[PDB]
Amino acid sequence: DVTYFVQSLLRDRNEPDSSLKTAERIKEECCYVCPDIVKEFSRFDREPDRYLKYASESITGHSTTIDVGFERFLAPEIFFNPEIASSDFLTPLPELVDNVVQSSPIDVRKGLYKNIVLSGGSTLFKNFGNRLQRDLKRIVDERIHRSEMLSGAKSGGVDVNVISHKRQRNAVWFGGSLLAQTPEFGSYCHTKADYEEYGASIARRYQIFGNSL
Amino acid sequence: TALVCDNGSGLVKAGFAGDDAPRAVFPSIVGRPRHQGVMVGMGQKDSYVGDEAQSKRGILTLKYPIEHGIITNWDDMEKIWHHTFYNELRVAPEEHPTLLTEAPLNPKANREKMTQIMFETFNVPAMYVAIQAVLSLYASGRTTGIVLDSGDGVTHNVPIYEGYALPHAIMRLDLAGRDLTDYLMKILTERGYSFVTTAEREIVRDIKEKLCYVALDFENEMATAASSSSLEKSYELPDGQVITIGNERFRCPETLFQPSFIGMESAGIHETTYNSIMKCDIDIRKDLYANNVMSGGTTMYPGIADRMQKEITALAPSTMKIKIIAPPERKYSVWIGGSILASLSTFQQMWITKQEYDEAGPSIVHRKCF
Ligand SMILES: Nc1ncnc2c1ncn2[C@@H]1O[C@H](COP(=O)(O)OP(=O)(O)O)[C@@H](O)[C@H]1O
Ligand SMILES: [Mg+2]
Repeated sequence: DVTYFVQSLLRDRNEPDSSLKTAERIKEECCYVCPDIVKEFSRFDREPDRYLKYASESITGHSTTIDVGFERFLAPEIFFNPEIASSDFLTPLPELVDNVVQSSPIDVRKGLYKNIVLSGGSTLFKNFGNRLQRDLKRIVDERIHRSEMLSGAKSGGVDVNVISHKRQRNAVWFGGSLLAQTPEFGSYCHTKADYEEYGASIARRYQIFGNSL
Repeated sequence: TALVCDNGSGLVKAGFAGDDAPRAVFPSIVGRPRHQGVMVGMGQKDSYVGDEAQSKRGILTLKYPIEHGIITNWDDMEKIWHHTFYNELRVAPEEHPTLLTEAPLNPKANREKMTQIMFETFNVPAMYVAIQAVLSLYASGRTTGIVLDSGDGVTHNVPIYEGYALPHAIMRLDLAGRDLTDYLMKILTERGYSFVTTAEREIVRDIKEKLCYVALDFENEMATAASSSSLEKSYELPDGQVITIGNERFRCPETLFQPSFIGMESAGIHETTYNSIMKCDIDIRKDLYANNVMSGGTTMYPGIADRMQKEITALAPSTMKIKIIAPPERKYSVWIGGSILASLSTFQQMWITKQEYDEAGPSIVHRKCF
């Protein structure tokens, strides 16, 4: 969806190339997460080398050059303002992570904020974990201070830590590898002997959610 | 001296026996004016033939009196033969015997009218009608071979072994350089170029023979053309407009290997060559594979001998050499072969003399010629 947004902005400027691979490569290389898009639009007036030039080769095998502009910051903003991307989803990622931890049981909330692990390729934007941490720390401390101001006593607070790590790009595969190495692993699998008795219904029940029956 | 006239569907090749190339090569065309002749004097005629029709073509409706090796317009064919003898060779046809040519599996009426016109209007003393691909084997200097001949109107395979043709194994395909020219007119429209007058068909015929070639692997050349500028070449129209063209350079000739490009059900020229060898007796096939002789202008594409060798090596069993024989003069080899046959000291009993025509009528030709 951030590629379709980059592609749509190249296409609005009528740039020489707006193929999907060129919009993808402009995310991986040119895009980053800013603090605030009206300040960053203003920085693209104040400082001239904020606009990059990207060299792309066409499907029929010739060179092109693309000016890359405000999509550098406005396209990663899709996570922090999803009203840019969609009519149907509205809650920004720092508020959405707050809703996960505040719906979760009270005794685990420090642990869930103390270790916010990032995963999957689309978390790799420059400054992404820092924008998530600062905006979630703002939400969390404003909620704690509403309580300190009613009670007349300072809290211990909570540390919000967003964690970017060397295996973040493929964390699901590296976890799957680490968990399948366990001596017990073959006992958690469906065996084909289970499938010979019960068929594909053996896999139907939800693992993650609470089931009725 | 005898005359040799190879009545091609697209070009006349004509000359004398014992010469090493045709004296006359010109379009097998009659043109008539299609516009208002407002100006008196100035050298006009009601009709034009060959190179005159080709030079004046902007003002003429051109047509060929030959369709698929059959004469469809005899009054225009008389004008082409008259131009051949009196204008282009500059001979009285009453003084010289004439060797003519046709494709195998033609209508018998084609050969009857062609012998009748030659005795009864050109007053020729003696004449003969050879099979074009039997003449191409004389030019090659061979007694055995399978000859793929493809001209303007027909493609045909005739296998010959030790001087005997196998008439049941002869294959004919009414697809050659006219069908490739018309398919190039079709696919030039998808690049945005419209060619529709019979004069514009002659421009596309010239684009075909300066720019088209046979791809050794078609599906790899399609991928190469879809991903490169290096395939593309340019041509100057008579207008000084420059066209540019790409995969259409090898899609046009690939119709010989895929006749379904023009909506034909036929097998390709590699399959009909192999089917013709496989209709022959099992002992002769080894020497036919080693002597695949190519002839006529539709065999002149760059890379066609190499694709033909690749494809027939993929049909045949791997233990014997497939050799495609593609002379640099193969565009004239039917006429060269007629010059040899009419010059051979053993052939002078085989002419139809007018004395035989005077008692038998035009049906004489079916018992004097193969
Ligand atoms: N160099 C060439 N490359 C491709 N096509 C050619 C070439 N030279 C001639 N042709 C084509 O072959 C035909 C002329 O060859 P020719 O053997 O003289 O045919 P025909 O005897 O039947 O008149 C025409 O259809 C012409 O378009
Ligand atoms: Mg011919």
